[PDB]
Amino acid sequence: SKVIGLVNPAGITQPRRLTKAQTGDFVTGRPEDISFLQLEKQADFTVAK
Amino acid sequence: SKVIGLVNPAGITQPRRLTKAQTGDFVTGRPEDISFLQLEKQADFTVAK
Amino acid sequence: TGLAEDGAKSVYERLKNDRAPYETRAQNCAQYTIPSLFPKDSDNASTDYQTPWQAVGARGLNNLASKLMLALFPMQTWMRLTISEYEAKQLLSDPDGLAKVDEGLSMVERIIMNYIESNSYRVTLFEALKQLVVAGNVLLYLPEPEGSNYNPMKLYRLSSYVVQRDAFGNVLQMVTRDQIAFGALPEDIRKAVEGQGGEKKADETIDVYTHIYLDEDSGEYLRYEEVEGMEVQGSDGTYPKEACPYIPIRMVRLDGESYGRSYIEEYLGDLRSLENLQEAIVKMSMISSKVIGLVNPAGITQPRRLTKAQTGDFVTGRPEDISFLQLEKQADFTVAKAVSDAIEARLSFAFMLNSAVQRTGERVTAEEIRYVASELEDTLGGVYSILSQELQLPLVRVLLKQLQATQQIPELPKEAVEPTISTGLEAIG
Amino acid sequence: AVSDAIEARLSFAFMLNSAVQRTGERVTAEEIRYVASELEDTLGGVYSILSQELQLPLVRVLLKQLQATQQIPELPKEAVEPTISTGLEAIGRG
Amino acid sequence: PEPEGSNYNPMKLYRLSSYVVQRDAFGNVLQMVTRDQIAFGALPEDIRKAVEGQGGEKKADETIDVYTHIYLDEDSGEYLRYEEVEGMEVQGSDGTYPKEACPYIPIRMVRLDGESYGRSYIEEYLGDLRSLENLQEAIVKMSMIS
Amino acid sequence: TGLAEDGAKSVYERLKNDRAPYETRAQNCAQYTIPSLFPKDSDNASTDYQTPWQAVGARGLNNLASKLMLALFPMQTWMRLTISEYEAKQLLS
Amino acid sequence: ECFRYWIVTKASRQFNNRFFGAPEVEGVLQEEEDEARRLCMEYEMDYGGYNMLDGDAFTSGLLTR
Amino acid sequence: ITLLPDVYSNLIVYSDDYLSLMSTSGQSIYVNRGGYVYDRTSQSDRFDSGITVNIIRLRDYDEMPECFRYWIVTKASRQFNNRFFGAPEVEGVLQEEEDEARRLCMEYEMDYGGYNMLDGDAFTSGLLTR
Amino acid sequence: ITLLPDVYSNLIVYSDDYLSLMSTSGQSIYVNRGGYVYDRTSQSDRFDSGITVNIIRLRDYDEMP
Repeated sequence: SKVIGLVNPAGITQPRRLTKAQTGDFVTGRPEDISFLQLEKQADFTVAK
Repeated sequence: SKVIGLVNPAGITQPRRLTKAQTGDFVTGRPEDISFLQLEKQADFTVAK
Repeated sequence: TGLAEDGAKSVYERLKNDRAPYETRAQNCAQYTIPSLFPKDSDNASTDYQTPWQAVGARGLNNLASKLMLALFPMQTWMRLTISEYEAKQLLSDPDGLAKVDEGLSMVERIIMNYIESNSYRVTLFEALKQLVVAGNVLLYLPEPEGSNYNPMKLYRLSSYVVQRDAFGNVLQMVTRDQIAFGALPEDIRKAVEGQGGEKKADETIDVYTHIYLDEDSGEYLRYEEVEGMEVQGSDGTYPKEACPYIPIRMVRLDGESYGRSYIEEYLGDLRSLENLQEAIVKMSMISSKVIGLVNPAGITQPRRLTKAQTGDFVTGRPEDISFLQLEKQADFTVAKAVSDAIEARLSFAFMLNSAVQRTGERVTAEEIRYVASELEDTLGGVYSILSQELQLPLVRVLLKQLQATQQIPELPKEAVEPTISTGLEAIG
Repeated sequence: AVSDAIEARLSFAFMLNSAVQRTGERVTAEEIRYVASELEDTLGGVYSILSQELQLPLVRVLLKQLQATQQIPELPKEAVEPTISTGLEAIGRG
Repeated sequence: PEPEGSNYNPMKLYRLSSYVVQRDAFGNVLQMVTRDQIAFGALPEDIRKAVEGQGGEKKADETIDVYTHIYLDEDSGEYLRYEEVEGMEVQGSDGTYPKEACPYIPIRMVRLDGESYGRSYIEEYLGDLRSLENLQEAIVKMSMIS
Repeated sequence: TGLAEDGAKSVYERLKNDRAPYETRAQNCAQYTIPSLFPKDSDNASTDYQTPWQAVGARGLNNLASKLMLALFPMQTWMRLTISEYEAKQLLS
Repeated sequence: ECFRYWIVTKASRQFNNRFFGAPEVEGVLQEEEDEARRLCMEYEMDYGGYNMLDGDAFTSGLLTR
Repeated sequence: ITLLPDVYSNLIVYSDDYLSLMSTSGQSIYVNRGGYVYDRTSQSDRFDSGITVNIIRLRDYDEMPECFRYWIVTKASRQFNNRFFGAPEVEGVLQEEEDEARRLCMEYEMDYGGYNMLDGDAFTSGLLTR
Repeated sequence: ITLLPDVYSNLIVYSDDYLSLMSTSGQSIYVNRGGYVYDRTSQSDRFDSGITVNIIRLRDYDEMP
């Protein structure tokens, strides 16, 4: 339950454009550049549960 | 909920033609040029829920 | 003269500052639930109240008022008058005395209800319940009945009236503003305002303030009506606390606050989240419901041929050249909708939206009123327990004394003239 | 998907038929009271509001006109002009 | 209308465009006027002689507007009714309606304070109605392209 | 005669300007539910009221009016005449 | 300034193609011109500030409610 | 930042030091005509009381973040090698070095910016109110 | 760590030693302008009572792990 946006430094997308832009605003960037940190323990959760 | 149109800068497509065009208007561009920023946290959402 | 020393308007304007926070909240609750119900003071006759993006609030507000009114005022008798402090001599002996008074008390109650329904009290009471849910509180005033006339009870919105309370919770003073046209003024008021000076047209609107205050000398409540700073002579009168026809009713009481708070305000922070989520969903669909043909410039296909050609016309081109702009937020749509559904279900039980038995009611039934009543206690808190006690009982007291002078009272022994009153569920059986 | 969702909100607000009243081939007092209760569940209280503003005045005017046509056997005006109740109490025998 | 005997007497319905009303914040009616355009031949006999008494030849198919104004008398709380044709009051048409029993029944579905008129039930859900209008319009149009 | 001093002609005109927002609302509301119920002043005999793109408003408007009529005005009695010659003495004596 | 750089780096690449061809200089200037072109696009989107919800002609009327 | 016009001339100077001139809102309405700021939407280059805009202003090589200094050098190193003594062996290395230099500078940019999508965001901040 | 201005001048020095300045929490505001610490948001290069920032300072080849 924690949001962290992992911006790929080799990417073109810059968070300053994303945060300042309003809803439905065209922003220069690429979707693969933006990613989010995720907990990978899916197998560990099902065995623990 | 927030909509952000991530336009690939290397792409042909320009947002000016997209916005000015009426409904059912042919606009020079490519579909893969335009993309939208999405929150990809699905594993986190399902484990938290 | 105590509180009335400043006047009726000076105290009214002085107390606006305390009323202002409650007005702001009441407008906010309205904005997300049927905004026409509580309108802003500035807005009038050209407002075009915008519908909320979410419809749970408007549906929930109507449901709570409908459910409350069913339990609060059932079709069957909902008032019971009981006698105490002398039942010892009346219960043990005199079997005939008990039968006579019970019929007599039943005579009063049925006559009371005929006055309620014939005078269109129910239609005004339902309006109060809707205003209680969205706004903090409402004041209900019962004017005296004169002769044989149809006199609807007068409800006052939170903006119209003011009332002051201490930490104890009793009413210190209350002031009410009322807008009446000069032509519509009664005989006493119109002659007084004309004596003030000038000529008033019929369409001209003036404000009247009725101040009800607790003088230091005695516990009686004195009320006076003033027009443009001068009191009309016939307005002055002294009323006891129990028999005051000016009834301020608060749904959610807080210690040290003169005003109640709305039920919705606890969920208003949640309808705000629901409205934002539903606002984006419709706006995303508005983007989606747009046709843009993305022609690949490196392609062969030219839109001039496609548009000019008739149906079933061979046109030189390639299908891959033509493409259409699409909204890509598929993952974001399902997460936003998933949260919105969870919020809606959360609000469903809060507003009593889902109830299978309550959905189908063919007629009013004694057990059904109790079942409606029980649900208002299991959920929704104890508003029925508290709001009705602040509402139903004072209406019975004030109406009883007003009608008792007008109505004929037979020979009734000792406490039978003034029986103890039970309301709500506890009077159903 | 969105248009269907919007339709659901409007269908409930306008009381679009869900076999609530379409079922049945007869009109009875019980069905009328069922609709009267439903009209208070939704639509705020327009059934009550119209009862004061439409149902009540309409009776009062016709009562005066019908008074001239039919002479009430009882001379007193109260018997001539009885108090009028136009709510759910009017629906049904009593 | 008045029963006027056993003859058939239908209720007359005035659309919001036809009539007008003024109210105070109290909710009571101050003054109100209804506009009725009726052909000269179809005019009532009392109205017909008034128009003829006014002067000027009128064709039968030509329609003359009639105004029925009821207002509170400032001296006494009684409704006063009169009709005017072409700015001239109809003689003998003047009458004092009984207090709070005038045959005109102004009706507002939704009552708002400080507002002389009333609002429809649809306007509460007009927005959801027009949003559905936009969505279904595009759905049909996309089917037209296909 | 202060209210009628201008005459019904003038008082109609000034107060008509008050109802101008309301007839605008009704026309806008009608445009989406059924354009026929509330038509504009200008259009007449050649209107050709375009159908709404959604029929929910039309389907709901007719249903709403019908439901009201059944409860408000059925064939059964819908006014109750309650006699009270006195407030309490009528039944006693 | 974004466009002034692009014009120069485009003219610089054009200069050696036509008149005096240097293979390694062309290789880099091609990459540089693509990078310069990309930046001028980002300038235009930042300058334009185009909005699909309210900015555009069509959807703006739809959202008004 | 506020650009102030000369009260006598009434027009602002758009000097070459101004790398970029953009309006704070979504749509930028200021362009250059004759070296002076020009309002294209208003068809007027005469301003009164000044304007509020977003400007990128040129700085020296110093008065720069240190993380950016190596990227400036590494890019300039590539061109300088390319223009005068173009050696493929060193050119390949510098291209790899420049890509790492850009990666670090973006890493600096996110660290410096501290952008928050929940509360720093213009749109989303209003939504989080409860 | 705090940076204190000169009492008379009210200016802090952005020395060549300082490899980076960043604000403690986020959205770093202090930037170099003319060799002195400049607060871009407040548009003032004059400070009093000092400022609290995160500093990377140069060290020798030694003193490094």
